[PDB]
Amino acid sequence: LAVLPLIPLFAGTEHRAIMVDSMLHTVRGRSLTKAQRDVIEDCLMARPSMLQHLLRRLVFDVPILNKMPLKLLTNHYERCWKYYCLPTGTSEEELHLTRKLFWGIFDSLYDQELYRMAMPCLCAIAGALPPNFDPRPVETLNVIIPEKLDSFINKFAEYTHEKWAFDKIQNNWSYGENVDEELKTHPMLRPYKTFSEKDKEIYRWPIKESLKAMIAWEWTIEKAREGEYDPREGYNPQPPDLSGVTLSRELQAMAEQLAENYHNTWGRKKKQELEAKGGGTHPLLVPYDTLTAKEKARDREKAQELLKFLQMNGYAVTRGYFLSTPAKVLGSGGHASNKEKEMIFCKLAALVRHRVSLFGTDAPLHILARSLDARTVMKSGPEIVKAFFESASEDIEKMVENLRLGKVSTTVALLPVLTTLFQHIAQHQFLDDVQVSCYRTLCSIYSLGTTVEKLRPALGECLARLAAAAFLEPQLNEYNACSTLPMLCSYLPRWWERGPEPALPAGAPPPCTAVTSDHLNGNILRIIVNNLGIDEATWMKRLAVSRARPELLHSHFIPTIGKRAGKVVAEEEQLRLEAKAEAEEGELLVRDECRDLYALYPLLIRYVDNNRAHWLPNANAEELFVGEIFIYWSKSHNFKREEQNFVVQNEINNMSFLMAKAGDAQSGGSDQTKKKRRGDRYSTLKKMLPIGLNMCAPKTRYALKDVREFLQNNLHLQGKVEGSPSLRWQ
Amino acid sequence: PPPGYAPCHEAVLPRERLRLEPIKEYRREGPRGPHLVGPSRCFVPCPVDTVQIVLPPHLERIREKLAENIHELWALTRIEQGWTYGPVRDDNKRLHPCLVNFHSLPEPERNYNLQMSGETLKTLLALGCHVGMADEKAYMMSNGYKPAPLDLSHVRLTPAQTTLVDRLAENGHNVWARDRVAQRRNPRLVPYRLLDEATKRSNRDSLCQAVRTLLGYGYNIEPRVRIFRAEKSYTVQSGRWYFEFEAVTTGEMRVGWARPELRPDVELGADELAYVFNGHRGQRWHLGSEPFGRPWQSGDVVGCMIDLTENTIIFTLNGEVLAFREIEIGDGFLPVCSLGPGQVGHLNLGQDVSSLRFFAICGLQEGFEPFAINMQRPVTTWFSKS
Repeated sequence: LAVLPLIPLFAGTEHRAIMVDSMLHTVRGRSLTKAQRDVIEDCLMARPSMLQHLLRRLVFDVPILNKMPLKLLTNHYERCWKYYCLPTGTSEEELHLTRKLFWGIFDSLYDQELYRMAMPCLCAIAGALPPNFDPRPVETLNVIIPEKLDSFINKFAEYTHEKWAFDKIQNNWSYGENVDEELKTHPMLRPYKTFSEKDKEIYRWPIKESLKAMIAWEWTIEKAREGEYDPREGYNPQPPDLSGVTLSRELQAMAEQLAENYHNTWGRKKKQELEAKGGGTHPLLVPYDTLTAKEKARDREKAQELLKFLQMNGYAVTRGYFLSTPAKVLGSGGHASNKEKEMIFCKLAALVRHRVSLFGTDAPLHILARSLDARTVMKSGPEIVKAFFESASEDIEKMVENLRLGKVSTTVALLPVLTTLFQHIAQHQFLDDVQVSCYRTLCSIYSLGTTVEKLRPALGECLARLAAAAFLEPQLNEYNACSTLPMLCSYLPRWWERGPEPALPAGAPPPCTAVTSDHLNGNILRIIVNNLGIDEATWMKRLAVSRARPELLHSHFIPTIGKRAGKVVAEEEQLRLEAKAEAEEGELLVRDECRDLYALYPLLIRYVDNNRAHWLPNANAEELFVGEIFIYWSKSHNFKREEQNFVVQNEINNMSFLMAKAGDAQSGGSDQTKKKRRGDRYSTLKKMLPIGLNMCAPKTRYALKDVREFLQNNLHLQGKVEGSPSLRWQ
Repeated sequence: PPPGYAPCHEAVLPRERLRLEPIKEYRREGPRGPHLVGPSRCFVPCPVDTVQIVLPPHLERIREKLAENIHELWALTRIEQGWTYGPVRDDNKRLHPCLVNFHSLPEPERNYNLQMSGETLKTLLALGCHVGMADEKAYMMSNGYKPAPLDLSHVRLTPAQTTLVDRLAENGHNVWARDRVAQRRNPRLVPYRLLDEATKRSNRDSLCQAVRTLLGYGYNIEPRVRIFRAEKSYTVQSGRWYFEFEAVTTGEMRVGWARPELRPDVELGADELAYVFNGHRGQRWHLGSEPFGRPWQSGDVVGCMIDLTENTIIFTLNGEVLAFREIEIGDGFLPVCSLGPGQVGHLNLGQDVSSLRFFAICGLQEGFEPFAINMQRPVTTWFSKS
């Protein structure tokens, strides 16, 4: 019947406490899993904070988890931690302490992997923050307080009588023979000096048990700083303002912990009392972290009263976010222990911790940079394996994550690259994983592009290995490493090589051309025009592969470098792609009564269309108010090739293995300089073009249905309109 | 007049020149037309401890050494101009006994340096800023005395050291402000935060010479909004539309379309009633921020847009398409601008000649209509009143 609910707010939060109690019964069985679904979906529905108190009970339950059903509760608490993290982007820091307790669960150790996944999610929620009861009260009566403190206990007990009396005076209580509640009088409302010492002990006993609990925990309590509504019938105490005292977070943790002591002590006595009666339970008989903070407050007010009375007396009193990133540094120490394992079942926990680590990297202060250095250290321990292994692949994704940590903003790590360079010399002799380390080093070099030189010279030696003779990926990695006038003259030699079109050597020099794109940071712009000639050479290669795609990335680097004069010859090249696509569509007409082999040519032509995207200069078209419009006619012809049939789907197949709209701007030119503004005032040819679009429904004859060249521009606008009709499906 | 006063001509004491302004003002009359402006900006400097806190004598002696080297730097500051060793208590004479080593100096006039340097370290104890012993404690032919300091040009100073030090110079300038409170205007009554930078050059050269002398000592130290709604008559809700937001000062603009229904009390776009983006950050802004585009550099005109039929809101930056897609029409829509206290908008509406650069490049191509194609009259506007 609890499945039916799945289909003010505080009462509903109490019902959440009740469903959580049923989960405590679950902490029949499959049915109890359905009740877990009830609490889970109830958590999905959703105020949230009371649910985080119930998730504090589920946090202590998570501590209990490392029983498996309680881990399932931790999983629902994890998806809830993710939804709440979405709400997040108070007790949340305590929830982060629950995450550190989940790290303790990792310390405790299949199902553990999924539990590590839910722990990865709760840890992600803590990262959003960073942007069968078993009481154990400490032995106290065996503890011996020093006698000098006892005279102070006389004073705090005196204060306790001052407060117990003053609070009765707040309700106008006064001295009397007997406890008549209606009479508003109580017998004990008499001055603290009147007490026999044993009568003072009635106040003292919990207090002394508290100080003995402090000494058992070896908390320091020592001399330091110097110490410091009508009046009613009866004794009239005027107690010092302890409430205005403000405990430090150390001492606030101390108050939370002494309150935890009153909780476990009164709770243990309550449990032994119920065992004496054969009785059931109490609402407070739950672990102290499980408690709503207001439930904690009932003793927290007392422990705070004690520690604040101490701070008012000025005694030193001691136990004896970015800090979570420091806990990640402790995780780096545990990673050093994992390196000690690397010198040779906890290692599987190290792998789950590696996944949690990459996930922590996704979440995003010098200490974090220290953690980046520790990441370089674990990267070195992985480098020892370079020259389960799937876990090492997880460590590799964690290495690209380390590059992301480099993207967030000692030098010894660079020396590991210098060792890496020597390994590249072994590649001259012919360990692909070391090349993958070179790839993560390349992405990390891009992280350097977001913002020891001798090792870079060793990388120049790796460029010499690139000139020494699969390898194209190493060339792209080198181009990423690039982020030198002899290299510029060598780039001129690469331009001479561009004149030459052997092609694989041009792939080898392509990385050098991308390095020239790095050199853009003058003469470098005209050199970028020579690089556009290199793009003309790559197009010469495109007349009939993936290295040309990395070279297309270099064409995007030319887009950074983007002059019009090269775009006229580029217009001739795009026209070659258009005549080629038309010949291929004519081959499809031959198929009607072939093109799939040419679809790869359509893919390289699409890379040329990306090169046209690099040309995106619409302001130059505004200046035209010119051949760019004819290029628009060419791209429109390519759109007509898209309108044909399956060949574009074959280009989608080329996309699975791995434009025209800007031309519409050129169509505005067909309407027309200032004359176009006169057309804005008109509110020219565009209506006739719409008539041509009406003709398109049934094509140069439609232009003849109408200055014939303007009708042809209306026809390109008509095919563009039918292309927009194709766009209507999207 | 006989009356105790000072002339307002002397009110030019801080740094600002004496011009005239129309008070507050939602609309300055700029050259291309009426820039929207505002909403305006605006105290007495005070001494602060520092002095209640006290450095340990072991450090304060090393501070006496740093003060000695700094006094030698003052000797570099003076003696090249024309000065010499030996007694003569006047600046005009071009001779002064204290142009040298601390032991040689009078042991009251040297305190004008050394003890004051202590205050700097006292101030280091005041900020709570970290200031531990990072390192163990450690040539021109000048006329007369020739001091020979180990070079202060070692490690370059951390920017945090320069900032905290400028705070220190401001603090001492404040205690000096109390010193001139005992002296109706004075040359530097004004706090260091608001006075001409050429005057700042002295206090900054002092704080930085002191920080450098500490660097040679091995020491180191580290630590409402105006709206512009369009008139409700003008609420377009039928087909494509457009407007050009020329912009001056870079800043907290929240330019964009918003419904006539909107309540002014909310800053723009927190409510369902607005669709706008910030003038810096570049984030688009509705029901709280999302990332969207580059902040425009100063002078980089906005180009706001609204598709209808296929309802959409598009943003541009000088024709650079960058938004609030798939919006429902409700009532709507009006152009809306926003200004943080200093910023200056310029939301032109129609008159195609007034548009340039940013208009023809994109908006005209997409069939969008500027407002004034419908409007002979200037469009009216509604700034919020404080």
